[PDB]
Amino acid sequence: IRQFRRYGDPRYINNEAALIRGQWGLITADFGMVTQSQMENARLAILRRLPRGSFTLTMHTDYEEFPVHFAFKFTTGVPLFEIMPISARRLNQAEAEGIFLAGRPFIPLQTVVVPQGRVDEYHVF
Amino acid sequence: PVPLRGHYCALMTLEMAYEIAKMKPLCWGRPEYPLLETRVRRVVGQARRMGVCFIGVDTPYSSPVKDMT
Amino acid sequence: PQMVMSRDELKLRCEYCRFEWIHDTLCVRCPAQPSHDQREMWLHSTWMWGKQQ
Amino acid sequence: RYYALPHLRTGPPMPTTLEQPSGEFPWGKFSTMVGGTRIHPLYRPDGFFKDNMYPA
Amino acid sequence: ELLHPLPVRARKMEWLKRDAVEENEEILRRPYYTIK
Amino acid sequence: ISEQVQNRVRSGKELVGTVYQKARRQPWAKYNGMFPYDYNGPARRPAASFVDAPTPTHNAEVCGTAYA
Amino acid sequence: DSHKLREKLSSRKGIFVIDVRDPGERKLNPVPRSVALHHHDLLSGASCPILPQQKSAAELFVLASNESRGLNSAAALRRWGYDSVVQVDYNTLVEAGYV
Amino acid sequence: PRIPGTAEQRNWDPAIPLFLDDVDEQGRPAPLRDPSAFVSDTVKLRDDKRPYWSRRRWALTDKFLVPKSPK
RNA sequence: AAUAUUAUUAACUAAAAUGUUAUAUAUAAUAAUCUAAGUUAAUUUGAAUAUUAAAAGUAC
Ligand SMILES: [Mg+2]
Ligand SMILES: [Zn+2]
Repeated sequence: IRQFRRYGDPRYINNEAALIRGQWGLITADFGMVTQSQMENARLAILRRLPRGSFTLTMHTDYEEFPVHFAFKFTTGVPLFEIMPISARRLNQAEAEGIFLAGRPFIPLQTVVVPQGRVDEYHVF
Repeated sequence: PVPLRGHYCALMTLEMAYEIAKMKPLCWGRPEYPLLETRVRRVVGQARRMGVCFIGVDTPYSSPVKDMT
Repeated sequence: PQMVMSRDELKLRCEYCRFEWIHDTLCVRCPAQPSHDQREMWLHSTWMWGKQQ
Repeated sequence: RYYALPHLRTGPPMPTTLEQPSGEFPWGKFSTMVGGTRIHPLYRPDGFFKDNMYPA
Repeated sequence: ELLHPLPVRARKMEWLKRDAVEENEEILRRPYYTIK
Repeated sequence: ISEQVQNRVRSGKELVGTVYQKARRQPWAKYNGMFPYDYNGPARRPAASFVDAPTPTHNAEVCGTAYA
Repeated sequence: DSHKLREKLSSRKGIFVIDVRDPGERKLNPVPRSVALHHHDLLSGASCPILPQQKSAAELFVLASNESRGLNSAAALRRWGYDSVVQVDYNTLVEAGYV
Repeated sequence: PRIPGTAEQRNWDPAIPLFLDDVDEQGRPAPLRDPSAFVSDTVKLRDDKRPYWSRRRWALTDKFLVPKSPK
């Protein structure tokens, strides 16, 4: 409540390499602040490119909102979206990245597409 | 196709698949080739692809015989 | 022609489309359907030092 | 307190049976032909409609 | 403000300052006495 | 060496002996621009030297044009 | 010491034994031909000029009570180029007639 | 002292050895019966470029990436 | 301590180790000669659609 300009500073690089439960995931590569509306735009743009018969888009919104207006302060490596399978459909990297490519522009900071399991942050970074 | 619906269409024995596959050879000059045991799978798998349920296969057991243990 | 930000953002959209060099600037020309033409954005073909950095 | 690694009593320095999966997307070098394929020109593949239609 | 880059030989001299400092600390890690 | 290797290896890609030449000469189409060796000069390589050459007897004498 | 015995008898003269050992027990035990060093005085490199000049030709005996500092001082010595180092405790060189 | 350097130098510099007496420096004693094998220092001088002279390798080497300047 | 107030500045003559510039810039390697058809036009959605309308994609 009534937090100062220096609070929840995203600028540090985190030690937590996230674990993405979904088959694919979209992960924050830099520091920044993201508006909710931007993530909604991203979500809709991604849902345009998904085969809704085999797939479900999971958005991680549970992070704190910080006053500016309320937005998110994102550290490197924080997961955003998850492509979760309802069936045996196994995407390639080109396909998954082609899917997240729609929603990348709306997000103001750089993002990486990461495959199922734990982020291998030697390869990502 | 099954995931499109979520239920199989009609049951079929592999007995019937042979008499379907008997009819399509590669060359009528030589009926034996290609061999049934192989090319039957094309029929089985296409029926599969159609959504046909099967007996020999995709269910554990073989259709009951009255007279034998 | 539309100017792409860099060489990576440059794709061949059609069957007849080609990579060509405009004086050290890499570009894409289609003899059919000219709306497919892409330039890499870079310095003018003629530039001095004070005039262009 | 100072912190230091234990010695090696047994087994290899880099985990062999315990390998983490490597995090790249596993595209074979020969399955996607891009680079790192050093193939002798005698052994050149996939010419089936160009020069490997008229072999040897 | 600082506008134009540092020239190369300046930072070469700075590197020389670094290993001069190091040359000092090696001396400092030598023993207090010597048994002869 | 490489062009000689190109010559004495078989013609499978391009036409030998024929006057067509599928790959047409287009010098103007290629890269026009200067490389860093166009500014800083040709890259330095070790000067080609003669080791253990015998001493030059007749260094005072002049070589005759050898057409004879 | 069916090997060590003839090694230390008459094979050469000697001052060959560096004992890194507590000052308390080197009065109790004492081996009176050994140079009494301190194990810190070895590792540090403050003993180098009295240690023999040719690094390869030498073989030195570390006389230690606790074997852990025998193992420490071995490394201390091979840091300065002494590779052949034999660790001996007190009772060992009793049977060798060295005391 | 028989210990080179002051305390400030000791807890600055990982060159001066630990002067621990009766224990091994690194955990418990090593068994008596090569870091560079897995550590890669290979400096790649020229950055490998993208094959515009081949049509298939151009699109197969595609990098899906959006340039973003920091805000 | 005792008292009084308050809202960069180069003797002279020489010596002297620290100013100059590392400018943006990467090419060669595609014009690219050769070929009959055959589970199969799978099935669904659709008026139609046969690899390339949508759906579904580990049948062979
Ligand atoms: Mg269709
Ligand atoms: Zn085009």
